[PDB]
Amino acid sequence: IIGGEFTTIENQPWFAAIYRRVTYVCGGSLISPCWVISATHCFIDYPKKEDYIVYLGRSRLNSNTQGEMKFEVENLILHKDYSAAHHNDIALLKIRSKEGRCAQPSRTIQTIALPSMYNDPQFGTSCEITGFGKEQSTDYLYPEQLKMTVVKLISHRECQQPHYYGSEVTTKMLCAADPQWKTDSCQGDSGGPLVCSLQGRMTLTGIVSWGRGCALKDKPGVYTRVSHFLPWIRSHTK
Ligand SMILES: CCOC(=O)c1ccc2nc(N)sc2c1
Repeated sequence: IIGGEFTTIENQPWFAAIYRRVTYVCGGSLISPCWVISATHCFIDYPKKEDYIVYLGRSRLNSNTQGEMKFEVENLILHKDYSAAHHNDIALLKIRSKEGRCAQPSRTIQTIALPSMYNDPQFGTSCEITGFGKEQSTDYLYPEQLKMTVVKLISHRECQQPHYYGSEVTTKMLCAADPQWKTDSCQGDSGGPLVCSLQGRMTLTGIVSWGRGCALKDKPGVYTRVSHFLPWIRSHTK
């Protein structure tokens, strides 16, 4: 996350940290006790379950947070109509601990609700993104602390402009950005939550998916339009 501020898991009790062996991979969003939704592109190269470690209630990248839970990946469901721009960038991780249980709601652990089907906030709305991604594009390292910021929804017409992202953007993706392009998601923030308060309720509007650079003029971050995948989400979590 470029710019923004630092935070703790208490401000995104649903955000998940996914590792692999052990290095960070991507973020995730706990949408229910046993289910974490993230982005496919994050796992396509090592599509195997046995390698992933998921954490909930974790506020730091390489040190523990009092109260976090560690989970294995019972199942790694990747969308079948993927290419990557990146299409159907949506993944589902079934989580189970060595004790066999799913996630237990706590002060630093809670689930996030999905939107009403095909229902998205109007463009210009302020949503918040969360993650352990670079603070700057030249950084080699990722921040040790969890960060977050706010970005506004860009209409599909604006993001389609050849001088924006052209045809690469589809009705199934949302664009979001800072009017001055100073804050934004960056490498390391993929999969995680694009939360907007809609209808007066916090909802998972998108999943950090892709973008040309980080905080560059006319180059919004792109997010998987969650509201266009509920039957997929519903069927695959059954
Ligand atoms: C995880 C792969 O890292 C990137 O290369 C990368 C680059 C730009 C970008 N903009 C976003 N909203 S997510 C993102 C990821």
